[PDB]
Formats: sequence, C-alpha cells, structure tokens
Amino acid sequence: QVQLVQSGAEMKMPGASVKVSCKASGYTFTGNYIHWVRQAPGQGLEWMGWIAPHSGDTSYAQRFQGRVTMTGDTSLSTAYMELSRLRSDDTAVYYCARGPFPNYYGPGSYWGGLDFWGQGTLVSVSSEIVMTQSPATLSVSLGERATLSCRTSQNVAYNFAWYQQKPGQAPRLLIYEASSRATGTPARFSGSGFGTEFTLTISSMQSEDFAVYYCQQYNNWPSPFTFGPGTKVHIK
Amino acid sequence: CTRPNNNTRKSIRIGPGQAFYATGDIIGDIRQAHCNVSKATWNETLGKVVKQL
Amino acid sequence: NITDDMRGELKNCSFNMTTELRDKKQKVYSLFYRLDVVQINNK
Ligand SMILES: *[C@@H]1O[C@H](CO)[C@@H](O[C@@H]2O[C@H](CO)[C@@H](O[C@@H]3O[C@H](CO[C@H]4O[C@H](CO[C@H]5O[C@H](CO)[C@@H](O)[C@H](O)[C@@H]5O)[C@@H](O)[C@H](O[C@H]5O[C@H](CO)[C@@H](O)[C@H](O)[C@@H]5O)[C@@H]4O)[C@@H](O)[C@H](O[C@H]4O[C@H](CO)[C@@H](O)[C@H](O)[C@@H]4O)[C@@H]3O)[C@H](O)[C@H]2NC(C)=O)[C@H](O)[C@H]1NC(C)=O
Ligand SMILES: *[C@@H]1O[C@H](CO)[C@@H](O[C@@H]2O[C@H](CO)[C@@H](O[C@@H]3O[C@H](CO[C@H]4O[C@H](CO)[C@@H](O)[C@H](O)[C@@H]4O)[C@@H](O)[C@H](O[C@H]4O[C@H](CO)[C@@H](O)[C@H](O)[C@@H]4O)[C@@H]3O)[C@H](O)[C@H]2NC(C)=O)[C@H](O)[C@H]1NC(C)=O
Ligand SMILES: *[C@@H]1O[C@H](CO)[C@@H](O[C@@H]2O[C@H](CO)[C@@H](O[C@@H]3O[C@H](CO)[C@@H](O)[C@H](O)[C@@H]3O)[C@H](O)[C@H]2NC(C)=O)[C@H](O)[C@H]1NC(C)=O
Ligand SMILES: *[C@@H]1O[C@H](CO)[C@@H](O[C@@H]2O[C@H](CO)[C@@H](O[C@@H]3O[C@H](CO)[C@@H](O)[C@H](O)[C@@H]3O)[C@H](O)[C@H]2NC(C)=O)[C@H](O)[C@H]1NC(C)=O
Ligand SMILES: *[C@@H]1O[C@H](CO)[C@@H](O)[C@H](O)[C@H]1NC(C)=O
Repeated sequence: QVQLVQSGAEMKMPGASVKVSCKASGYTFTGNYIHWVRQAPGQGLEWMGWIAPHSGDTSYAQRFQGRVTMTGDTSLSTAYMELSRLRSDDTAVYYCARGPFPNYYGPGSYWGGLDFWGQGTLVSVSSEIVMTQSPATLSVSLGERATLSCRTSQNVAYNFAWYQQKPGQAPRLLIYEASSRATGTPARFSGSGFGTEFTLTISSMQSEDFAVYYCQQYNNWPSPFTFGPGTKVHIK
Repeated sequence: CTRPNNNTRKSIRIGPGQAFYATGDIIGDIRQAHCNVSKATWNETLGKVVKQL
Repeated sequence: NITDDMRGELKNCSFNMTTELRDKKQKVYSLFYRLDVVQINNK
C-alpha cells in the first residue's frame, strides 16, 4: 500500500547541518504534496514546510525558510530535506508525510493534514512549544470509553486532526477536520470541538487502541501547523 | 472545468502494425471532474434574461 | 481511497487480446469508465 521510507539518523550540535531523504511507493508520487515535520524528544511535533512535486511550489515555515531546502526527484519518487545551521528547535525524529486525497466539500488546504507518514529519522542537537493535551496518561481497561482533550493557544480553521502512534512506528491518521474519520478507521473513534478546545473519543476500547494520541492544527500556511504534547492510552 | 487526474497511457500494440492507446494508471488528486461557475455572475445574468422574458 | 467517495466509476478490466502476432494472444488490461461498458448477461 502507500509507503514512505526515509534515511538514517544523526547527532548534531547547534550550528551544524543535516540532509534527509524520503522514498515513496504505492501511489503516483507527483500527485501529492509532501510535508516535512519533526518531533523532538520530550517534545511535540513541528512542521517545517511542504513541497508539491507536481508544480514544484513550496511553503516554508517562517521559522525554516532561510535555512531549509526541499527538493524532489520525481524519477526517483524521492523527496529530500536539508537543514543548515542547526539550533535547538532542530532536533527530533524527522518525518515526511503525504497529504490526503482531495475532499468533496473542501476548501483549499482542507486536505493539508498528514494522511500517510514515514517512520521518521532521528537527529539530535539542543530544544521548542504550543497546544496542550490532557490527561497526560489514561489508564483504562478494554471496553471502557476514552476521552482526550486538546487546548490550543490559538483558535482554529476546523482543520484539527488526531494521530495515533505506537512508538517506533509511523504515525497514523485517526480524525481529520475535527470530526471526519479517516478511511479504515473504526466507528469507535469520533472527534469534535471548536475554538481552543477539541476532544477525541473512543466509545469502546480495543487492545489495538493502546498508543499515544496527538492533536494537530493544520492549514495552508507556514505557521499553520501545530501539534499537542500527546496523551498516552495505556492498558490497565 | 477541470479533470484532476495525472493518468498515463499504457499503449498496447494490438496490431499488426496499428497501435491502440489504452488507459494506463490513474494517479494524483482522485476527485470527480467538475466545473466552477461564478455564482453571483450567473444570478445577475439570469436576471437580465428574465427581464426579457 | 477507502471508503468510497469516487464510487469507482472505472473497472480494472482484463482480456485475452489479439496482438501483432496473429496466433499467440496476450492477456492485457485497461481502465474503462462504467459509462462505456456494460455487464454481459469478477464479472
Ligand atoms: C501529475 O502526475 C504526474 C504523474 O504521472 C506527474 O508527472 C511528473 O511530472 C514531473 C514534473 O514535470 C516530472 O518531472 C520532470 O522531469 C523532467 C525530466 O523529464 C524526463 O525524464 C523523466 C525521467 O525518466 C526516468 O524515470 C521515470 C520514472 O517515472 C521512468 O519511467 C523512465 O523510464 C526514466 O528512467 C521522464 O519520466 C520524463 O517523461 C515524461 O515526459 C515524456 C515526454 O517528455 C512522456 O513521454 C512520458 O510519458 C513522461 O510523462 C521525461 O522524459 C525534468 O526536466 C523536470 O524539471 C523541471 O522542473 C523542475 C522544478 O523544480 C526543475 O528542477 C527543472 O530544472 C525543470 O524546470 C521535472 O522534474 C515527472 O518525471 C513526471 N513523470 C512521472 C512519471 O512522474 C505530473 O507532474 C503531475 N502534475 C501534472 C498535472 O502533470
Ligand atoms: C476561473 O478561472 C480564471 C482563470 O481562467 C480565474 O481567474 C482569476 O481571477 C481572479 C479574479 O479576477 C484574478 O485574481 C486577481 O488577480 C490580481 C492579479 O494577480 C496576479 O498579479 C498579482 C500581482 O498583481 C500576483 O500577486 C498574483 O499571484 C497574480 O500573478 C490580484 O491583484 C487580485 O488580488 C486582489 O483580489 C483578491 C481576491 O480575488 C484579494 O485576495 C487580494 O488581496 C487583492 O485584493 C486577484 O487575485 C486572477 O489573477 C485570475 N487568474 C488569471 C489566470 O487571470 C478565476 O479565479 C477562476 N474561477 C474559479 C472559481 O476558480
Ligand atoms: C484468456 O482468458 C480466459 C479467462 O478470461 C482464460 O480462460 C481459461 O480458459 C481455459 C481454456 O478454455 C479454461 O481451462 C479449462 O478449465 C477447465 C475447468 O477449470 C479444466 O477442466 C480444463 O482442464 C482447463 O483448464 C479455464 O478454466 C478458463 N478460465 C476461466 C476463468 O474460465 C484463457 O486461459 C485465457 N488465455 C490466455 C492465453 O491466457
Ligand atoms: C489491474 O489488473 C492488472 C492485471 O490486468 C493488475 O496487474 C498487476 O499489477 C501489479 C502492479 O503493476 C503487478 O505486481 C507486480 O508484479 C511484479 C512481478 O510479479 C512483482 O515483482 C511486484 O512486487 C508486483 O506484485 C502484477 O504482476 C500485475 N499483474 C499482471 C497480470 O501483470 C493490477 O494489480 C490490477 N489492479 C487492481 C486494483 O486489481
Ligand atoms: C439573485 O439576486 C436576486 C436579486 O438581484 C435575488 O432576488 C435572488 O435571491 C438572488 N439569488 C441568489 C442565489 O442569491
């Protein structure tokens, strides 16, 4: 099925530079915009920018623009990301992720969420912040209902999404557009909210559900993507 | 009007000699083809038509 | 892309096709719109 495979890990001090690659398979590579996102240790995810291989247009986080370069070698079905002059904000697992399919009733960038993710590649230098989640951990027994909350420092486009992550594995998309369920996701999961606060619900828990859950605000623009600290649903 | 499908053409040599262009694969923004119309413009012009009527 | 917004509209059809080598045929495939094809009587 659709798959994104990345390059190997590295350790860095602020001031240094790093280059990471991402090979896609399973779909027409040029058809979809590729986001670059990262997730620092003891920290939540961060959006670097995206490149549309079809047009070659790119969008960069204001934070990133001077320092980063995104390229795409369509023959290779590969996307590349290079970042110079590392600084604290720099170190994390770096993930590439494809945007989703276009939607029937969607405004522009409504499908800007991260539909499919690579496993991510680790690079470590110094440190970064945003959205807030609670509870930090949720202990439950299979069958109970789980409710997760996310408070944002800013209001949102209704472009809010939730992701599920077993560590060491690629993150997976649960809900998109605050309440639209991803394909392949069960009815058990549902989401809702507005403004600063949003929530995810799992009506009845299954053993597969234990993982970490993250909320994310997404849009067209550079500053627009932001993610929460994550909530761990552990069994017990 | 738009057809957002970067599809290929797996041409098949169903000769002898003559070639056929079959449909390869469909990739890209899998959305239904559709047309975009300026709504206020339509409403305005339609009105002008109704005047005649 | 699951589940189904596109409604398919095309079928992954295959068939024994006569080639340049009038003799030995070749199993090929092509995507057709369901507006072009109709069920006789996979199917
Ligand atoms: C919609 O989706 C489609 C997917 O089908 C997508 O098509 C890609 O479009 C991009 C953008 O133009 C292409 O990348 C360009 O490549 C230019 C060089 O092109 C030549 O070489 C290609 C490589 O050949 C090898 O690899 C392929 C891998 O797929 C393999 O099959 C081959 O056997 C070979 O080993 C080759 O694919 C390409 O062929 C296309 O064109 C010929 C006619 O020329 C046609 O017969 C083919 O059917 C095929 O469509 C060709 O021979 C490169 O110069 C170019 O660069 C410009 O832009 C960048 C922007 O940054 C600059 O860096 C650069 O300086 C130039 O300005 C660009 O990178 C990509 O190869 C397409 N093909 C495939 C299969 O993905 C569309 O882009 C999507 N968008 C729309 C709406 O079209
Ligand atoms: C039907 O398809 C046609 C094309 O076939 C589309 O045409 C576009 O129509 C809009 C409206 O007439 C045009 O937008 C206007 O263009 C002005 C100039 O744009 C170019 O130049 C500027 C610098 O002047 C560049 O920044 C820009 O990238 C362009 O290269 C802008 O000055 C206008 O901006 C003002 O109005 C917009 C809102 O429309 C505000 O957001 C701005 O802040 C500002 O006030 C404006 O964008 C557009 O250029 C036309 N395109 C072309 C190819 O001519 C229709 O959009 C399309 N309809 C549908 C529904 O898609
Ligand atoms: C062209 O494709 C058709 C299917 O679209 C292939 O049909 C297959 O044709 C053979 C010969 O008629 C059938 O084999 C016979 O089947 C019976 C019962 O299974 C068995 O008793 C015989 O020993 C023999 O194998 C086969 O079943 C049939 N397949 C189906 C789906 O009906 C044909 O083979 C294709 N030609 C090319 C060159 O591949
Ligand atoms: C549409 O039907 C066609 C057949 O008419 C299917 O073709 C199959 O396409 C895949 C992808 O190109 C081929 O798989 C690849 O095969 C090679 C060699 O076996 C293997 O190395 C790869 O790992 C991969 O599996 C497959 O062989 C090809 N089948 C034939 C008969 O050529 C296609 O899958 C169909 N699509 C749908 C959605 O079912
Ligand atoms: C079209 O405008 C006329 C007034 O000019 C109005 O009576 C009618 O409601 C309008 N239609 C749309 C869809 O707004």
